[PDB]
Amino acid sequence: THLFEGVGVALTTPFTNNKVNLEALKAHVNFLLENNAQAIIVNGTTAESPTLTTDEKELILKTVIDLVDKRVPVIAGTGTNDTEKSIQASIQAKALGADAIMLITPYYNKTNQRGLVKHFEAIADAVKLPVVLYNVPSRTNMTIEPETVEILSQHPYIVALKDATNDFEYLEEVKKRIDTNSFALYSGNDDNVVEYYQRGGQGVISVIANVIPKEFQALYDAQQSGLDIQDQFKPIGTLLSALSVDINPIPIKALTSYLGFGNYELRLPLVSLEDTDTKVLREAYDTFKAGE
Amino acid sequence: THLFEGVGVALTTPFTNNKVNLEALKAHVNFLLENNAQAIIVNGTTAESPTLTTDEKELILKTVIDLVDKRVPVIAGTGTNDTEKSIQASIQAKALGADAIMLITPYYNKTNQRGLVKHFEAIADAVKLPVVLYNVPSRTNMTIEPETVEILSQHPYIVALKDATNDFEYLEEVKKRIDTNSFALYSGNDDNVVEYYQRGGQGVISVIANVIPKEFQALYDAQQSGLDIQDQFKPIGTLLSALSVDINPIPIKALTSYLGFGNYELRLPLVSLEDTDTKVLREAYDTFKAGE
Ligand SMILES: [Cl-]
Ligand SMILES: [Cl-]
Repeated sequence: THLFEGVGVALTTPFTNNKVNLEALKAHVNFLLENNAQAIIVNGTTAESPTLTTDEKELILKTVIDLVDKRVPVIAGTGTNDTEKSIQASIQAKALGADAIMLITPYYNKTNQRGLVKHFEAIADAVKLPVVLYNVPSRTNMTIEPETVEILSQHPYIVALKDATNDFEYLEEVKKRIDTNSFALYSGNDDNVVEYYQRGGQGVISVIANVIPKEFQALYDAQQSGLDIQDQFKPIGTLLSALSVDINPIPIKALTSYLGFGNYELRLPLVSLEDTDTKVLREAYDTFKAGE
Repeated sequence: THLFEGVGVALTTPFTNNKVNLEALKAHVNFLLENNAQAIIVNGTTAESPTLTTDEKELILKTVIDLVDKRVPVIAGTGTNDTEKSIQASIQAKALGADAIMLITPYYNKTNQRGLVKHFEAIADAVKLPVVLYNVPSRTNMTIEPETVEILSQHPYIVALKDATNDFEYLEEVKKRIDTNSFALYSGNDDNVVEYYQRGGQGVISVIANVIPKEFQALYDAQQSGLDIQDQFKPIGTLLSALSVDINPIPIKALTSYLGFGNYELRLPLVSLEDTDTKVLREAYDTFKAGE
């Protein structure tokens, strides 16, 4: 059984005075649950994981696990570019009660495909918990080659790929090598979901679902029920275009804060949008909501 | 007024049974000093900094600082994609006696140009020690735009750039905006030094200088004296082509181990070359040394 199908949320971290705001975190998670999120991915890219302390990550994860209490899978981003540290974090996430972990490829150091196999298999072996691989070449400058995905999919605990390649030839090459019944493919790019779903993907791990979880999940459910969703996607597409103004999560946090979840604060080296851009983006959100 | 000119070494970390081998580290540093290295860059990309523990980094740095004892600048790689942690590491590097620190741009999270300014200035402000910026888009998928280099060069403690863009139009744009007397431009790609020196660069921070420091420094000194160094570079170019077989430092550690510094071991997620490739690269090194 897949961990989930449809829209998983790449959960943001709410800050107030550069401190994780647990009240806002809980309120945000409650909002996502109420609006049909299918999974919560915690301490990932959108959570600003590179700038969180270990104590913050563990606190956030435990808070989300306890609040969700089995309503949807809670998937802990634990992977870094250091295999040993990834092992430690993964084991601790399991101990806290995570349903799965997510492991990005290395970055900055990178590695070759043999190294990817050793890295991911070592962490999967240690944790003995479902593992979602995460491939995002735009951030890592490396990839999980389709042959490598095939090898990894045979590992008993490696069960899915968050595929942010935005490359549909890659998708087809992966599909011909894996079994979709036991190895899920989740888009890691909100922009491509219409085609990703049409081409047999299992869902998405989404940035924009932080603020429009209901509408974004409705897209998946609509196509699952046999609707065409090209027209339904259009206004979401317009909002995603507005969201492209800067590097995620700089823009999305303009919207989570707008909805009352934390202040509009990013931790260095990230920075907030300047006021004019913040206003335009919030107006785009308002326009989207008005148009429904 | 520059920390150094010519060849700085992007120092490797010698491992024996996955433990930093201090005896090999000291032997390697002594070899570099004996063979005209102009600076030693410690705990950078080539050192496998992403997989080293903080205790290991500090031990390595103190060991190098104490051994070198002011013979050449010891430049501590302390920058990460977390500004706060970069501040702590930089302050500690200063306390240990580093002459300068090196700060890569963020990666994985990345940031925008305003974020770069905040990130680098925050660390520079805290450490009050010469700072070498490090731009390597092939590992970070971001850059330090020429206008940003200009802004940063005005900071009293930001004194140089390790430029691994391999973009000579970029170099010319940077040169137009900075004062060469007070802001040094070091190549971060061994392959381009002939053109880099002739376009007015101050040197290189070098991977291949881990094993041929004397020959690589001789290029810089040769061109300094007014000689054209294109033909002199040719055999080094051939060795560099052999070194391109995999992602640094996977190949260079085949050669440092061959010279007796430490075993041929990389820490995960990196892996060693397979035996056939190890043999070919070592043969290329021997061919180069023969050929002198
Ligand atoms: Cl939030
Ligand atoms: Cl070494």
